[PDB]
Formats: sequence, C-alpha cells, structure tokens
Amino acid sequence: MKRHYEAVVIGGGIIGSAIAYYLAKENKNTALFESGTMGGRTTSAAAGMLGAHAECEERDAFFDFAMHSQRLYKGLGEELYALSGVDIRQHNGGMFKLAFSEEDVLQLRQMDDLDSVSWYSKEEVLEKEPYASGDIFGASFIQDDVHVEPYFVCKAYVKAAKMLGAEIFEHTPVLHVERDGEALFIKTPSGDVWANHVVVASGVWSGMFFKQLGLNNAFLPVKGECLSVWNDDIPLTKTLYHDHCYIVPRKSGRLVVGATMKPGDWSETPDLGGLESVMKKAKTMLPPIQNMKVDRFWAGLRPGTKDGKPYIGRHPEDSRILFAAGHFRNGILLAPATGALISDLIMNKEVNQDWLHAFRIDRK
Amino acid sequence: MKRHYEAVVIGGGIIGSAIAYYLAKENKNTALFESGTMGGRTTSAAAGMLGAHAECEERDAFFDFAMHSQRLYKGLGEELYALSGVDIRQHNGGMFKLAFSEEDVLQLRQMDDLDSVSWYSKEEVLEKEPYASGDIFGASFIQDDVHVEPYFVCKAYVKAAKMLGAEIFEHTPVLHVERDGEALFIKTPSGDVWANHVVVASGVWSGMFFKQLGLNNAFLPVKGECLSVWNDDIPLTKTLYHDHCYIVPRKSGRLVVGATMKPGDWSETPDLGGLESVMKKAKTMLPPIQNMKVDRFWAGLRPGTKDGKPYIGRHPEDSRILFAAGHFRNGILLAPATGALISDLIMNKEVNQDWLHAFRIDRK
Amino acid sequence: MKRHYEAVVIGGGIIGSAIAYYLAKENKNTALFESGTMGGRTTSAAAGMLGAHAECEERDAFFDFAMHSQRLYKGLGEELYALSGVDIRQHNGGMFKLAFSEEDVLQLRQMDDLDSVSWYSKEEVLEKEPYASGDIFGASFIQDDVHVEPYFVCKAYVKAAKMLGAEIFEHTPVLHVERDGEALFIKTPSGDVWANHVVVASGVWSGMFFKQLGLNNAFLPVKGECLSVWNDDIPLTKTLYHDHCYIVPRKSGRLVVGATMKPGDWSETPDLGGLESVMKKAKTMLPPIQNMKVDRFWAGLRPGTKDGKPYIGRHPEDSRILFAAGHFRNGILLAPATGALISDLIMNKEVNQDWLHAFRIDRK
Amino acid sequence: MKRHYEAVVIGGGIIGSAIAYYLAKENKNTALFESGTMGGRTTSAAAGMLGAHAECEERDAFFDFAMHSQRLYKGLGEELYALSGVDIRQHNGGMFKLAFSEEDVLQLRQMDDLDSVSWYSKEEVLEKEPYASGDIFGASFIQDDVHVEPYFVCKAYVKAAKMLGAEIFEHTPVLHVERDGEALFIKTPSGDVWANHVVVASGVWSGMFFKQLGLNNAFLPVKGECLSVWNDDIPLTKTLYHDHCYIVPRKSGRLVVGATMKPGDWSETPDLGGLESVMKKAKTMLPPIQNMKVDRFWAGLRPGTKDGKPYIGRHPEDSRILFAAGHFRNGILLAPATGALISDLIMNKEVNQDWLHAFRIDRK
Ligand SMILES: Cc1cc2nc3c(=O)[nH]c(=O)nc-3n(C[C@H](O)[C@H](O)[C@H](O)COP(=O)(O)OP(=O)(O)OC[C@H]3O[C@@H](n4cnc5c(N)ncnc54)[C@H](O)[C@@H]3O)c2cc1C
Ligand SMILES: Cc1cc2nc3c(=O)[nH]c(=O)nc-3n(C[C@H](O)[C@H](O)[C@H](O)COP(=O)(O)OP(=O)(O)OC[C@H]3O[C@@H](n4cnc5c(N)ncnc54)[C@H](O)[C@@H]3O)c2cc1C
Ligand SMILES: Cc1cc2nc3c(=O)[nH]c(=O)nc-3n(C[C@H](O)[C@H](O)[C@H](O)COP(=O)(O)OP(=O)(O)OC[C@H]3O[C@@H](n4cnc5c(N)ncnc54)[C@H](O)[C@@H]3O)c2cc1C
Ligand SMILES: Cc1cc2nc3c(=O)[nH]c(=O)nc-3n(C[C@H](O)[C@H](O)[C@H](O)COP(=O)(O)OP(=O)(O)OC[C@H]3O[C@@H](n4cnc5c(N)ncnc54)[C@H](O)[C@@H]3O)c2cc1C
Ligand SMILES: CC(=O)NCC(=O)O
Ligand SMILES: CC(=O)NCC(=O)O
Ligand SMILES: CC(=O)NCC(=O)O
Ligand SMILES: CC(=O)NCC(=O)O
Repeated sequence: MKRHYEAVVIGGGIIGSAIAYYLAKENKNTALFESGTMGGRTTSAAAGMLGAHAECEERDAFFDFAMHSQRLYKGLGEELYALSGVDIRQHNGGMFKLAFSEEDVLQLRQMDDLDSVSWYSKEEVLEKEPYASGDIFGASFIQDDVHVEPYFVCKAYVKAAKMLGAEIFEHTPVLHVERDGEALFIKTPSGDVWANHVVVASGVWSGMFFKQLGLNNAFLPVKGECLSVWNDDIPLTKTLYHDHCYIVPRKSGRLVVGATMKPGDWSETPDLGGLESVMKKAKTMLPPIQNMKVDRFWAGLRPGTKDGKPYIGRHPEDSRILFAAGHFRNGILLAPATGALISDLIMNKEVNQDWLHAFRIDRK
Repeated sequence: MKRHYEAVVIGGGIIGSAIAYYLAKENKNTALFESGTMGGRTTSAAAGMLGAHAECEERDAFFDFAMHSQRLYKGLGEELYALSGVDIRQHNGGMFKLAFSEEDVLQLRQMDDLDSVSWYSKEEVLEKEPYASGDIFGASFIQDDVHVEPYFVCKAYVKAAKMLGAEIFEHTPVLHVERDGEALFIKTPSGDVWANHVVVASGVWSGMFFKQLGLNNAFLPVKGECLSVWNDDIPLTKTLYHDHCYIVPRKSGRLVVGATMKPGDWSETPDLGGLESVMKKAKTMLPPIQNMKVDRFWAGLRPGTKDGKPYIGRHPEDSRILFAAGHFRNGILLAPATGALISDLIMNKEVNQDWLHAFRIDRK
Repeated sequence: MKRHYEAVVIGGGIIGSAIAYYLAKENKNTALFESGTMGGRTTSAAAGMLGAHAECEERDAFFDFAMHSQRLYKGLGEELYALSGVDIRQHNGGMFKLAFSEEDVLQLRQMDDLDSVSWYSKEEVLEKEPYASGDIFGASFIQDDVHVEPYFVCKAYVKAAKMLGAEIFEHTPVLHVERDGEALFIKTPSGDVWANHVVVASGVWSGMFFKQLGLNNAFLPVKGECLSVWNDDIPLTKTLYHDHCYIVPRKSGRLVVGATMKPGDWSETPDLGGLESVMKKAKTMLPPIQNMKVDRFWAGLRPGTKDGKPYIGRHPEDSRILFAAGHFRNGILLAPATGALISDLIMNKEVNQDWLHAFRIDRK
Repeated sequence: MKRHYEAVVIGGGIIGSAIAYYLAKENKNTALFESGTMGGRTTSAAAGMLGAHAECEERDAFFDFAMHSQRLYKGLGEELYALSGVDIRQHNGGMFKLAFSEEDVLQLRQMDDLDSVSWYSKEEVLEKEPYASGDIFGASFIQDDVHVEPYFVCKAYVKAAKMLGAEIFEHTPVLHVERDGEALFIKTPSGDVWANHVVVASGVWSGMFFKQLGLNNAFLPVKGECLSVWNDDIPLTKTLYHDHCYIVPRKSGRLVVGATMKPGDWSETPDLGGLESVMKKAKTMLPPIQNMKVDRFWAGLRPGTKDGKPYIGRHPEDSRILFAAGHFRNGILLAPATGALISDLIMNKEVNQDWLHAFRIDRK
C-alpha cells in the first residue's frame, strides 16, 4: 500500500467502485478503501433495475441525470467485461409497470410523452405475459428499464479498475479524514495515506465523514428485504413492477422478488413479517409464484437522505473533497453517471450545472 | 460388507435407525442399508415433539402405544449419549396446546382425566408465556409432550448401534427383496446380502417393498414445510401449539416454526405460498415472531397411510419379513416403541397383542 | 401425469434433458421422469469443459463423436435461450493443456496436426497466462475445448422442452419398466404410464433398469471431488489442464478446480483427504490460487462402465427401449450428440453406423 | 435507545457480552452497543477450549488468572441457561496435548506437578484414543481444559443480561467516545448517549478508541482459519492438541479443526493455502480424519497486542473509562474472569492487584 495517491476513494460499493474505474481511466493514480469486501453491502442486495422511469416522480433534473445514466449503460457491459472477465449479466426484457386501479393508470400515463414508453391494455399485457395477474387495468411497458446483477456490475468495475492501475484495499476501514496541511490525510488501521483528492462513497455510512468535515448532511437507512424463487414452469420475460415492488426474471431461472421499506432500521437480515409481506405482495402480481420453490432471502440498507436526492459534489469549503452518497433506490442505475460526474469534477472538466446544482452538498 | 446377517434393516431414518439399535442390543448381528445418509430425509425435517397428547384424537390403542413410547424416552438420551457422544438435545419445557375458540376448549378439555395435563386460563398462560397471543381462551399444558432434535436422536441411535456391532451402509439403496430359498435375499448396487430377517423401514418409500412382497399397503406423502427464526428478545420456554401448527423453542435460541400439510406432494423443498402460510399462522400464536430474524426453511414428506396408522408387524405370509413404516406425524415420538416392538418380534418375545393387532399389515 | 406417451425419458440429468428436448422438437408426445430435481446429481458437479481433445489419444469413432458433439454446441446457447430464458454461461477462452515434463510434451505434441490445436512454448504460455506455473515445459492450446455451466445448460434444455410440450415430472422415481403389451409400461410411486419408447438416462443408477430388462451392463461410480475460489486479483482467461485436473475461470470471477478420481465411492460430499489433494494439485498449476478465498466444495459420481465408454442405443432384443448412460468424464460435451442420436433412433432415421456400433449396448 | 446509562459497553463479542451480564447482575443501568450482531466476529470463529494450561510455561499472574477464569466456568452453563434458555454446549472430555518428539515430551512433562494434569505413554494414550496418530511419544492429559461453543455462551450471556435489564443495541456502531462533562458521551449513527462508565470491548477493532482517548495501544489481527468435519465412524472423546493446532469433538458429532496463524491479515474468510495447511496438520494428529466428510470452513481475527496479552483495566488518566481487549488465543477461557474484573472495577470493589498490574493499559 503506497503512502500517497492523487485520489482516494472511500467506499467499495458500486458507487465508489465506479468512481475508481473512471479515475483510473483518466490514468489518475488512485486507490480505494473498502472496510469489508467489494460490493458486499447494499450493492449486493439490489435487484439491478435501471429504473429511470419506474422511479420517476416529477420531471426535474434528477430524472434527466437518471435518463443520462441509463444511456451510459449502453455497451458498458462489454467495456467492463473485456477488462475483467466478469459478466454483468444484463437482461433486456424490459419492464411492465402494472396498474391495478384508475389512480395507477393516471400515474402511469403521465409518461405518454416519452419514447420507448407505451401503454398496454390488460389484454395486450396478458398476451405477452399470460401469467401476470388478471386484475390489471393494463401496464406501461418501459423498454429501457432493463436489469443487471449489481454484485457483478460492481466486481466488473473493480476488476477493470485494477487492470488500469487502481489499487484496491479490502478490510481497510477509513477511520478519519484530515483536510489539514496542503494535502488530504486519511487514517486506517492498516496505515495512513496522503492524497490530492478524497471521495466519500460509503453509502448510508457516509454521515460520519460529512460530520468529520464540518458538514451536517445526514443519512437515514431504509431497510428493504427480498427473496428469490426458482421459476421452472412459466415464461416471464418482462419485469413485473407495482407500487415499489417487483418480480425480475434473471437469466439463471431465478426470480428476484422484493421490497419492504423499513425506515430507521439498520439490521441487514430479514425479519419474518417482512418476507411474509413480500410473498403476499408478489402473489397479487404473479399468482403462480406461490407454487415456486424458495431460494434465498436477504436485506440491504438503502442510503436515504432528507430530500430523497443524493449528494454528488465537491465539499463547499474544499474542492479537494467530494461526495457521492445517498442514492436511495437508484444506486445501481445511477452508478455510471455518478462515477463520470465525480471523475469529471476531479479532472476539473465542464459539467452539467443543473445536475451539479441538483446534487450539491449544501441544500435547503 | 459381509454377505450374511441374522437381520437386515432397510432404511436409515429414525425408525430403521432405532430398530438397528435395539437389535444390536440383543447382540443380534445386524446390518442397515440407507440409500443416502442417516436421518437424511423426513426424519431431519421433524420438529421433534414427543406429542402423544397433542396428536391424540380418540383413546384407542394407538394412543397407548404412543404414551408407552413417550415413557421410553425417559433417560434414553443419557443411554444413547454414553455410547455415541451425540446429544439428542432434549428440552423439558412442556407444551401449551392453545385454544382460540369454544370448540378448541371442548376438544382440549377431553384430557381432563389424565395426569400431567392441566387446563390453564388465558391469564394463567400469559403469566407463564407473556407473549402468547392475547386472543386465547386459554391452553392445555402438557408437561410430558417435550421435544428433542430428531436428526441427533437418529445419529445418536446409529452411532450407538455401531459401537454394538451393527454394520451401517450409507449410499446403499436396496433394490429388491427375495424371500425365496430358505433365507431372505436383498440386492443393492453395491452387492447382494443374505439374512434371516428383513425389516422394511424406508418411510414413505416403503410401498415398493410391500408390492415386491405381494402386499398392497400403500403410502401417501404429506408434505410439510417449516422455517426457523432466531428468538433473541423474548422468553419462550413452553412449546406453543395450535391446529397442527407449532412454535418450539430450541436450546440454541432458534424457534422451529411450522407445518403446512400438502397431500400427494413429493417435492422436498418449500414453495413460496407454503412458507407464507406458516409465517401468517405463527404470528397469530406469537405476535412478536414477526420481528424475529429468519434462519432456515425446509420440508419433509410425512409417511401417510389410509387409516392414519402405521404398519408395524410381520408379513402375513412370512414372519421373517417385518415392516415399520407410515408413522405420519409421530415417527420421532414413536421410534423407541417401534424399535423395541420390532426387536421383540424378531427375538420372538411376547408383545402387547393390542398394539401388534392395531398395526398389523393386513388391515380392513 | 397422463396415462400414455409416445416416449418416456427416465432420468433428468443433462443427458435425459437433452433427449427430452430433441424429442419435443421432433414433436413427440414425450414425458421425462426425474427421481429428484432436474440436473441435481452428477450434472451439477461437472466443470462443463467440452474436452473433445481429451479423447484423441486415438482418433477413432469416439473422437469423431466427441468432435461432432462439440460442433453441435455452436449456437446451442442462443437456441435454448430463445425458448428458456436461461443463459448457459458459455466461456470461449480456450484451453492450455500444461506440460510438466518431456514425456508430457511428447504426448501433447502428438495432436499438433489437429485443427485449431497448436503448441506453445514455456515462454509463449506465460505471455498469455503470466501466473501459470513457471515449472511448465509449455502447453498445447486447444481453442475449441471451451466451457459452459452444466446445471444451466441442463435447465435450459428442460425449460425449452417444456415450452415445446414435454411433460417433466420431478420427484417421480421410475420403479420398474415393464414390457409385455405391444408397448412399454413404466411404474412410478405416482402412478403408472404406457409408452411406445422408453429411454433409460439415469446416469450411474442405470444398472437396475438394464438388469430389469435382461442386460447385465454394469455401472461403477467414480467419485470426483471439487472446490471453487474467487479470483479477484490475477488474470486467467484460458482453462489450465493437466493429468485430468483443471482450473476453469468462470465469468463470475470464480475458479472451478479439480477432480479426484475415487472408484466405487457412492458418497456425494467431499472428504478432507480428497480436498487437500485437489488444493495441492491446483497449486502446482497456478501458484497464486493459494491466496484465493475458498468459495464452495462438492462432489459428483461419474458414471463408469467396464470400458469407460457410454452405452447409447437400442435394447438388443427390443428397439422400443433405448439406453444413454455411462458418460464417464464427457457427459456435458456429449450431451448434444447423445440427445440427437437417441432422438433420431426413435424417429427411426439414418444414423452413423460407426458410432451406433461404438456405443452398442452389448460390447463383447 | 435512552439518553443516559450508568454504564455503556462498546462491543458485543463474548467479552463485552460477559461484561454486560455482570453489570446487569450488579444491577447497573447498562447498555451495550454492537456494530453488527452479537458474537458475530472472532467469537464465532473460536474453538472454545478453556486452555488454561497453554499459558503455564511460566506459572505467573497470567496463569493464575487463566486458572481462576477456568474455575468460574464451573456452573456457569446452568446459571446462564436458567436465564437464557440457551445451552452453551459444554463438553468435559478433557484434553490430550500430543507429543511427537523427545523435546515435546521434555516440554510437556514440565507440567506434571500440576493438579488434574498427568502424563500418559504412547500406549496409554492409544488405549483411550485408539485412532490417535501412532507416531506420538505419548501425551499430557489435561482434565480441566474442556470446551464449549463460544457463540452460544456469548448469546447466553447477552440473553441473560437482557432478562436482567441490560439494553442491547445491535447494528449500532459506536463512532466516537467523548469525555468533557462530568460524564462520558458516546456517539452512534442512531443518536448519542451519556454514561458514568464506558467499557471498550471491541476486540481487534479497539484501536480507534484507545487512540481517540489519547492512548497508543495497538492491535494487530492474527487471522486463524478452521474447518469442521463429521465424525460418524471413530470414537473421540478427548480433544487432540499439538503446536497450537487442534481437533475438538463436539457433541453434535462434528470435529472442529485447526488454526493457521496469519499476522496482519484482516480478511475473515479462509484461503486455499491456509485450509490445505490445516487439513495436512490434522492428518498427522488423527489419520482417519482424512476420510471424514467436510462440513464448513471459516476464519476469525485473533486480537493481537504487542506482547500477546490483553489490556484489561481503567484508562490511566480517567477511571470512568475501562478497556477489555486483546485476548489473543484465550478470549473464550478468560470471558468470565475478564467480565468479573471489569464489573468489580466499575463497582469500585477490591481486586487482585497482581492481575490488575498484569493487564495494565500502559505496559512500558
Ligand atoms: C432490496 C433493495 C433493492 C434495490 N434494487 C435496486 C435496483 O433495482 N436498482 C437500483 O439502481 N438500485 C437499487 N437499490 C438501491 C441500491 O442498492 C443502492 O442505492 C446502492 O447499492 C448504493 O450503493 P453505494 O455504493 O452508494 O453504497 P453501498 O453499496 O452500501 O456500499 C458502501 C460501501 O462503503 C463501505 N464503507 C462504509 N463505511 C466505510 C468506511 N469508513 N471506510 C471504508 N469503506 C466504508 C461499505 O462497507 C460498502 O462497501 C436497492 C436497494 C435495496 C435495499
Ligand atoms: C414438517 C414436519 C414436522 C414433523 N414434526 C414431528 C414431531 O414434532 N414429532 C414426531 O414424532 N414426528 C414429527 N414428524 C414426522 C416424522 O418426521 C416422521 O414420521 C418420521 O421422520 C418418519 O421416520 P422414518 O424413519 O419412518 O422415515 P424417513 O425418516 O423418511 O426415512 C426413511 C429412510 O429410508 C431410506 N430409504 C428409502 N428407500 C430406500 C431403499 N430402497 N433402500 C434403502 N433406504 C431407503 C430413506 O432414504 C430414508 O433414510 C414431522 C414431519 C414433518 C414433515
Ligand atoms: C467432478 C466432476 C467433473 C466433471 N467435469 C466434466 C467436464 O468438464 N465435462 C464433461 O463433459 N463431463 C464432466 N463430468 C462428467 C459429467 O458430469 C457426467 O458425465 C454427466 O453429468 C452425466 O449426466 P447424466 O445425465 O448421464 O447423469 P446424472 O447427471 O448423474 O443424472 C442421472 C439422473 O437420473 C436420475 N435417476 C436415477 N435413478 C432414477 C430413477 N429410477 N427414476 C428417475 N430418475 C432416476 C438422477 O437422480 C439424476 O437426475 C464431470 C464429473 C465429475 C464428477
Ligand atoms: C481460529 C480461532 C480459534 C480460537 N480458539 C479459541 C479457543 O479454543 N479458546 C479461547 O479462549 N479463545 C480462542 N480464540 C480466540 C477468541 O476467539 C478471541 O479471543 C475472542 O473471540 C475475542 O472476543 P472479543 O469479544 O474480545 O472480540 P470479538 O469477538 O472479535 O468481538 C468484538 C466485537 O466488537 C464489535 N465492534 C468493533 N468495533 C465496534 C464499534 N465501533 N462499535 C460497536 N461494536 C464494535 C465487533 O463487531 C464485535 O462484535 C480463537 C480465535 C480464532 C481466530
Ligand atoms: C430502482 C428500484 O425500483 N429499486 C427497488 C428498491 O429500492 O426497493
Ligand atoms: C407430532 C407433531 O405435531 N408433528 C408435526 C407435523 O407432523 O407437522
Ligand atoms: C477430461 C475431463 O473433462 N474431465 C473432467 C472430470 O471428469 O473430472
Ligand atoms: C491455545 C488455544 O486455545 N488456541 C486456539 C487458537 O487461537 O487457535
């Protein structure tokens, strides 16, 4: 482990892992410190949906950043593979955001003004996905909201960053950041390092660093538990989605099913009531899933923030320090764009003022 | 593997495993053939309740055999331990068979005429188990219906039988039984053996042998799925039981929760709807369980028979062949008594004519 | 479960699965009976190498078959994906059959005259695979001996078959095959069925059927123990092969390592001595593997025949009954060719008489 | 989570757990903050030997402490069961410290003058343990160096503590300990708390607190890798010990084997080289283990200090702050004595000055 780097990334999740990749692409000698194993926390609990549309509320800049990030996923799997040997496992089936009420229809039809987003009548859906619940008023088919396996998207980025110089240190918790002197100074139980730039990408745990650097930005964990089953009997190509819950078909024959939302809960293991809730919900969307064999059950801590938006930007009082945390429900989707934006702020290139202002560290 | 044995046991579950023990106790040179690993099937899916009372319907001989078998469990754990080093993990907390309706009360109060079976008012129960549902009309406390870990009761018997001569062969499926010649003849992919006595203890799979020996006795699988959670917050000493479902506290801090009843289903892995059903049921009995961390989920095939009673006895046309299969819901409880009875029929001792007639192979 | 099928396949490993698929494709009312779960035995333990050049020490019928089957894999992945939604995870890195002595070189050079196969020097190997043992005398590069994940290619076959109308019955052991009427009669615990064609594809457990049908063909299990690790640090694109042992890099970042050769052992879980043995071997081939984190360990029973060759074809005295078992170390590779052969025979089409004679059921 | 507690224990491994229990027993409004789950780190990796005679190469204060702690285990199981419902799984077989050379004998004989410790000859050992290596020169029998299952004794302490009023907070990392008011101030992501006594028991991660409080005591992880097997065939009642390596027979039928010694490695999962190493060692001590089925593999970080001795006591410049970390290879054994010591110090009772000086925080 060297003693000085031009840039150091604190966090081995998909965010920090992506940032490390883009920096090493800029040939910027950089290192990354992960308290545990790469993509070992929230990142490996994610479904992997590139849900720019499905998670759309309004038409602000957040949505544009997301759409931008979604474009970035084009070919990215090939890029990282040729450098890692790790397949991100992309599935282009698309998504069916289901409607079970008139209110659901009103909400889904607000995307009529967008491409690759078309409305399907109940019969049109059941013709493509015969086993989707028959209680549907129809669904919105989002062709681009496809999916990938987050754990491998992360491992791909990391393995690729290494083959580009990046030095990755696991089981190396960063304990403190000293912005004193003329260069930044980080301390770990394995040693202390110097850098010209420090990027906080510790997910929901990032608060500690903000505080350390005088900032007050807080994070709230939003626990989500899921399960998977083996779908050996019915066909299911498109991802079924409804009210923040989903059933995504993996290329392995497994269906990733989930999401409870438990604010303030820091535990990372599923509770009985949580899984029961997911099982109950999934049956209303895919009745046949009740006969499928259960596989695994897990949980993750979504990095929540006061306004639901992430913090992606320079420290107000010190541009040498940056932050990329609080991607709540879209960390996987927004990785490519978050990485590029941080790498572009370090390389001091020109960046979209709207996005940069949208995610600024000092918000009302 | 020898070529001749005075007695051969076909089945390594808890039944065959117990029979092998008692025979080797009689110093009868015997061997056992298990298609897979010992106690690897239904036996290791069982909760381990010695439910002679809880599974009581009427007051026939079946119930007496059960009560007898329950007595046999006295000290048995010590006996087998001193010979195996394997602890059966016995828990003497007792059982609370809960009542949620007047009909439940009427049914439970029919045991008033028995010792170690007392009625508890709602308040008396909540005083002993504060977290049991408050919707109860009270419960029947069955002091003797305690529990053990079946897998280890089985391993204990087997390990003990070995230290007594018994020769145990795993991964040795018995393919056929020839009662021709003057001695029995069994065939396995690993060889053929001769014996003076053959005992069929293949659980729900025993049908094949009955047929082979001209008998028509059929078996129906009754699949049951369960799960376990970690109870790190509340006290729970007594086993909560209701309508064939239960919550049994293990000495490890885990709660074994279960039982769906799926007739005709031969699959041994839980389906999503099954577990959801168990989770839902358990919450009505122990509301707090919903906050507990899930551990594992599994399933087993209860050996079902036409009249709900097992077949424990000699082949009508050949006393050299015996059967001990179809213990449906009480295989763990009835092992000690089933073993002793079979070993007593081989050693040609005198046995209870009622039990012997109750479980005869040729029934109406 | 119907009462009559044109064809009944007994066994659901990759072989029976492939067979069921091709029959479904030929539009034949077909059913497959699997004792447990599809691909749950030997198939799930295999590395998945299409090692057609491990059977070229003599360019006979066997080698032509292996080569032909290897050819059939071109495009098979896409074909099955379209119908299954399951990715077989094919990796085209190729293979480096390492040499650690002159004799090794002499032996390995003998296949230089083969197409897509060429020799590399100790320094030309290290140029591609820098971390390969520095004690090698070079290696033969086999471009076409790529690899897939056996379990998924099996599940893809089965799923594709289901979509084409094949009826798959898991947890349905076939107990006995009867021939008396103008058709066959199969017996399972879940009822009986009639067919015009029965195909025995029970892997190493096929013996009982051969014996049931008058043949004495024997099967001997040859246990193989393996392990896997995570290769997060060094590059490895080619599979390293030596003395039947190997290191195959999967697209997940895992290295599948192995195989012990234990004749007559029917246990399916690895023992300590065997794993130590595999670890030791792997280290001689890829020194760095010593610092890699262990993932999993497992074992499987290669189905061995007296001559180590499969029995693929009709029953000598009944062309309604076919066999397809005993693929020692090449079950995965030969899956396509074996399935096409059995399917074509049942369709009574024209077939290479050399192969048909090479796999005769009654070999001297 | 309240705002003020008399005592706050930081760390939930067996040490902090024990401490929390004794304080609860002394009726002290106490809270314990565990970063993840109770006993989820090093504690869960330990074998659980009460090896008090591994620290007698010099009968000093350390040995007296070890002996005293070993004494405290008498009855501890029952005491914690009564309150927890958790069995600690104590096994009293004793230990055979094997000798493979004359020097081994010379060294091991030196403790013959100790009570309950006696020497056995190569033939007297094989009389008790027939399968012990035939290459031994005999062994020392330590009757009191029995074993328990670390995880459960930890969970028993915690549960017993909860019943006595201790408030345990999992998934609650303590970020910083502040001293300024008349009391201490602990900071967690889930809020802040005040206390009159803080006890640092974070195992190998304790360094950051020492440093936060002005001390420079360092911790170095010494990774230990292990594995387990099923011993279904041979008898083994005594634990086999040699050169810090061991084979402990558990009451489940498992053999816990191990320990590699890897200084400075913070990874918590075993690597291939380390496991091969452990397997090789075990085979020299118990040849038959070679044919046993592998169960699991795991690792843990022994918390190492400059002198391999724990830091147990008050902060040199603030008696409100205590430490209890760095129990290299004896954390389990010393759990009772360490907990009683810290509890008594907080209760400001009389304490053995020799031990208090042996574990001083500022050792030259
Ligand atoms: C059930 C569930 C389903 C989801 N599905 C989707 C989905 O379909 N699509 C999508 O886009 N998003 C999804 N998400 C959200 C997504 O998982 C997250 O937003 C994303 O993983 C966050 O990534 P991260 O890199 O910011 O943080 P994390 O992945 O949580 O990692 C932070 C990392 O920093 C490390 N760290 C913490 N403190 C320190 C320290 N002091 N020093 C060094 N390292 C430290 C951690 O150990 C960890 O490796 C889902 C979330 C959940 C819970
Ligand atoms: C969810 C669940 C909970 C339960 N809880 C309880 C409880 O609390 N108390 C209680 O008393 N009972 C309980 N039971 C029931 C109990 O598990 C069974 O009655 C008992 O395990 C049956 O034991 P067995 O030995 O007859 O059969 P099994 O344990 O099913 O074993 C039969 C054995 O024979 C082998 N075999 C089969 N065919 C062959 C062959 N051809 N050659 C060689 N070997 C062969 C099998 O592989 C297997 O090892 C429960 C069951 C379930 C499903
Ligand atoms: C460690 C190891 C590594 C290997 N690596 C390779 C490799 O790289 N490449 C390669 O080509 N090969 C490899 N092989 C070999 C390959 O795994 C086998 O040849 C192949 O799996 C055999 O497939 P199968 O379908 O014939 O049998 P199996 O996969 O063993 O399945 C037979 C099936 O029939 C079922 N069955 C049995 N009896 C009955 C009954 N009465 N009724 C119904 N079903 C029944 C079984 O339960 C099972 O599903 C390897 C093997 C091992 C052990
Ligand atoms: C392979 C192996 C075998 C062993 N065998 C034995 C044996 O036979 N006998 C024996 O006596 N010893 C044995 N030991 C040693 C023994 O395991 C340890 O000494 C003991 O586990 C240490 O316990 P601890 O509670 O001090 O630390 P740990 O058990 O490591 O736990 C420290 C705890 O503090 C938590 N923590 C860390 N930072 C924070 C924070 N900021 N806030 C809150 N919580 C935090 C951790 O997450 C963890 O729960 C063995 C060790 C190994 C590795
Ligand atoms: C993008 C998305 O839908 N994520 C799911 C979740 O966070 O639960
Ligand atoms: C004896 C008993 O209650 N068993 C439970 C079950 O079989 O589901
Ligand atoms: C030649 C080959 O693929 N061998 C694999 C195995 O059976 O271990
Ligand atoms: C002496 C002793 O118990 N050692 C265990 C270990 O730390 O590996």
